[PDB]
Parts: sequence; C-alpha cells; structure tokens
Amino acid sequence: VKPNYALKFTLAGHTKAVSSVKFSPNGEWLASSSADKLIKIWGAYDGKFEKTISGHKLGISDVAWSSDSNLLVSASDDKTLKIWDVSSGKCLKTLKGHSNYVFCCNFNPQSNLIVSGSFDESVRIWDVKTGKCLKTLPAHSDPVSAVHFNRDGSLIVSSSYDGLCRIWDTASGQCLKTLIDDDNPPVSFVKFSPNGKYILAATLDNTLKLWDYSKGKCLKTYTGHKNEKYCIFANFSVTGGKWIVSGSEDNLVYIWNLQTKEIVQKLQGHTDVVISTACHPTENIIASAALENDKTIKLWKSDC
Amino acid sequence: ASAFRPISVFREANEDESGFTCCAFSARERFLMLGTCTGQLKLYNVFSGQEEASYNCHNSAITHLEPSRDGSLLLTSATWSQPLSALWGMKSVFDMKHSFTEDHYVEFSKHSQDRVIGTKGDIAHIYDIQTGNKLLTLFNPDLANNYKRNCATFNPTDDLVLNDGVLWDVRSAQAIHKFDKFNMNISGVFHPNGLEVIINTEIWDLRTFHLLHTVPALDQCRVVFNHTGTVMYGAMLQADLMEERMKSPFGSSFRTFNATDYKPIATIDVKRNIFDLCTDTKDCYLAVIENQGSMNMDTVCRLYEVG
Repeated sequence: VKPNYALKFTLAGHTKAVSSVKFSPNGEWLASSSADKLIKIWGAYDGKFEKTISGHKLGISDVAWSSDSNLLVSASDDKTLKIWDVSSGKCLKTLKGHSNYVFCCNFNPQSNLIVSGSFDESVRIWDVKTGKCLKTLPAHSDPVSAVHFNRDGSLIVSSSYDGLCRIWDTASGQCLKTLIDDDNPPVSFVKFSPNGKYILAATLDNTLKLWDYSKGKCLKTYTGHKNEKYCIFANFSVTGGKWIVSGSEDNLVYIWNLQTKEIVQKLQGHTDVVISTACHPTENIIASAALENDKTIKLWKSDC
Repeated sequence: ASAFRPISVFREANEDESGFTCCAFSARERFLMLGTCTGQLKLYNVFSGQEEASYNCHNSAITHLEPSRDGSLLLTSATWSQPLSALWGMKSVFDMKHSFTEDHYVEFSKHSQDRVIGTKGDIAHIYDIQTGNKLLTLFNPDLANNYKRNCATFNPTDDLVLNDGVLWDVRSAQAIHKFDKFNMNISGVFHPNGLEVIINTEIWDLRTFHLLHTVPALDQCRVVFNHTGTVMYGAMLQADLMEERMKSPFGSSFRTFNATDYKPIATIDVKRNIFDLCTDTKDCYLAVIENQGSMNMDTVCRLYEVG
C-alpha cells in the first residue's frame, strides 16, 4: 500500500535557518535545532509550542536525545556539545575539546556515551555522566558529516566530505572497516538501519545508497532528489511499509520504497532546502525542516 | 538414505532461547561443534547432549564452520564484524591462528588442507595456513556472474577452483571456462567424485562441459554429501524484503539424492525451519539444527541416524 502523507501541523517561530529535527524515544515531543542558537520543543502530534532552550553562543547544526528521552545533546557551531535536562532546559553539561564546528552528535542505546563529528576533521567519544572526552579518532582527512550508533553500541558509523564512509569499534576505537565507492564523491549523511545489518548513506551527486557494510557491497541506490551542496539528514520508515525518506535542495521531501528504489511519494511545500527529516518511532509521521528562506517545521501523517 | 531415526536432541545450555546456528562433526568422536547466534563456538557430546567447551569467536552470529580432518584447525565465518572469517587452532587449547577480515565465507582446501580459500563478493582469496599469505586472488570482471550467494570452492585434487561459476586452473591462475548464469544466487560446487560440477539445478560435465542432468529440486539448495559422496542432501534456501527478525536460512524440509544418478530418494520434512545440517565422518549420522520458534529464535540440534 502506497503512503498518504497528509500535512497536519506547521510550526513557525524560528529566528533563522533550522537545521535538525527529531522525535522523542517516546514520540510525544519534537525537538528542533536552528542556526538561531536555539533548541525548541513542539507537540509531537499536535505540534504545540513547548519550552525553548538556550545557552549556545553560535548556531546549532543537530540535536539528539538519549534512550529515556531525558537529555538532548546539541552540536553547535561554537565548537561545543551541551547536554540538556529536557524537563527544565538547564544545560546539564558542556562537552568541550573539538577544534572547529561540531555538526553531528548522538548517543548509544544506554544513554551514556556521546559521539560527535566535526569540521576539526575528527570524531569523538564522550562520557555523558561526566562529560569527559574518551577518544579522539583522526577519523577522516576532512570535516565529519554524520556520526551514528548501532542498536548495541560497539560500532561507530561516520561520514566525511572525503567520500569516506567509515565504521568504528567503540570499545576499542579501532577502524573496523572503511567503505569506498569506486569513485570518491562526498558523503553528507549516514546512519544504521534499525536492524543494524545495513547503512543508509547520502552523497552529494544526488544519491542515497543502502549498504551491507560487512560484505562491502551496495545493495540498492535511490535517486531523483537534489543533493549537491547540503547535508540533508535522511531516514528509514519501518512503522507502516518499509520506506526511505529524505529532504532535498528543491525544497521538497522525497520518499522511495526501501526494497524497490522507486519514487513512492513526494511532499512539496517548503520555501528552501529541506535540510532535516525524522520519522516517529511508533506512528507514521514525517517531520521536515528547511533553511533561512523557510525557518519552519512541518508535519506529515500517513495511514501507512 | 530415506529413513531417518531420531537418536538424540539437545538445546543450547543455560539459554532460554537456544541459539545454535550451525553445526559440524569435530574430528573427535562423539562431539559436534555448533556455532551460535551470538559469536560463540560450542563443543557438545552429540549423544549425552552435554556442553563441553565455549569460545567467543566473533561478535555476530556464526554462519559457517569447517573443522579440519586432522582435528587441529577450525574455520569460522560470521555475518558482520571484524574479522568476517577466522581460523582457529584447537590442539588442547583454543586460540586464533589467522583471520580473513573481509571473506564472508571460508573453506579448507580439499586434497591436502594446505590452503584456505575465501570468498569476498565475486572474488576468491586463497591463503596459506602456516603463514597466512594470500597466495592468489581469483576474479575476472569480464567473466563474473555476480552470484548473490557465491562461494569459491576447491575441487577434490585442489587442481581447480570454482568461483562465481567460472572454472579456474590454479597452476596458471587462468580462468578456463565460464558456465552460463541460470540463476541469481547459487554458484555451484564440485561433485566429490571429481568428474562433474553441480551449479544449482545444472549438473555439468567437468571434462566436456556438457549438460548431464537437470535436477529441478536442487534449485536454490545448498548441497552436502555423505563422507563417501554416494548420498546427496539438498536443503532449499528461503529469501530480500523488510528489516530483520533472525530469519532461518533454510525452510522446513530437505531432500536426499542418489549422488550418482541424481534420482531422488526421500523428502524429509521436519516441520521446522532448518539453519544448518551436516553429515558425519563414518556415514551413520545426519545432524540438523531446527528452529522451535519464540518471541526471535529457539533452536535444537537433532541427531538422526540415516537409513
């Protein structure tokens, strides 16, 4: 059955470009981060204007929660990660040590370790309950566009502008594998499949590839969208059908079929590049955020 | 090989959800090696069912075992993780000897077990057990058949290799025949008698390259012989859709074939999904891993006596 994405609520109130959105591990709240230095909370079905968080001096590129949906880690253009008490917005800790912008950040399933990628051209393993930096991995020869943790937490997947997707052993820090396409276009986003066997990865020649990363082969490649300059965060969809969703640089959000690479559904409406999208853990909900010419979030619900 | 008497069963010890995922009779008499869904390699008394040893080998489910004939070495492959395939020493103490970090399937040479042959996608890598040197790298893009489930294999005399449906002369490392691609996944094995090649449902002649036999029921099966290569066993695979729920590689039944004329013998349905099956060194036993189901896997080794 093909989806029926229906625009439900639109969220405005961001001073500048908004760069990252996420649903709660519970899915009652939508957390957004903006180049406006702000992190904001909204009603994850109704889109209600919740609290708004503050303390980062520069812009924020991305925002992740922990397993219990109790702390966010924002990654800011002020070289800083900060852990926030969602309940109050009182910044729990300010992780420090990167040399340049920090663009990607995430936790592990046990909501204790931080993974950050940065323009300092490194990745870093942090300790959430103390904020100390455990590991500096000279990850790539360039700025690091995404960092993700698998359903257990013994592997780090990293993206880089150098076309190098990469997989890391957390408990040791060793470089387990090293993906390369035969060509070397940059990779702007990466994450694990919810089942852990596979890896979504976006590249800037309008490409979005699914990978089985231990056999080292590309098992499918979805295209049609526009991705040449910006690092759009793409997602899977295993709630109803098994889909692939990703914003784009013609201010649309494209959806393909996970297992047949075909352009199942399209969602227009934004005014600028759609930079972020997430999908609710439980429900069939799509979030989407765009840059300064839009500065808004928008919600889509599908029956499947 | 049409009658199959239950002889013993056992499940994984101390584990509410038994995770045996492959088996192979060790060179030691009354003992089977089972890899488990969680990287481990267990040692079991095939008759009592008692667990004798346990070795963390990989950090993902073990897919393939192959004990060496002389008892001293073991190969393991995994699903994901470094290394993908590992070679373990076994003489009185279990330690790693080598590791093939990119081969997703590994197997000993046949005649003298003086070389491991490993598969990476469409590529074959022969290694050397004492040193671990990659002696050869067999692949030819102009001839590749891109078998989804390719496994490069040695012939009985180690003279030839087969890999992606291409026949290789090992002495000259020159491909000497491509066999036409008639299926998406199965790459073929060499018949134990060394005179013929079984690629999915095609049985080709090794000397003339003639079609000798069509065997439709071997479509999509892995194949295993009894020690004497007089009985053939075929378990059919299942299937790519959806995310993961620990899906059994084979369906619920297997088949036995006269290894000489490919005429069928029996169909054996155990009414449970099969993960692996193997035959012993003395031609008495077939041992099969069988999922019982849970809320997601719960397997038991059943040891059958062949009749």
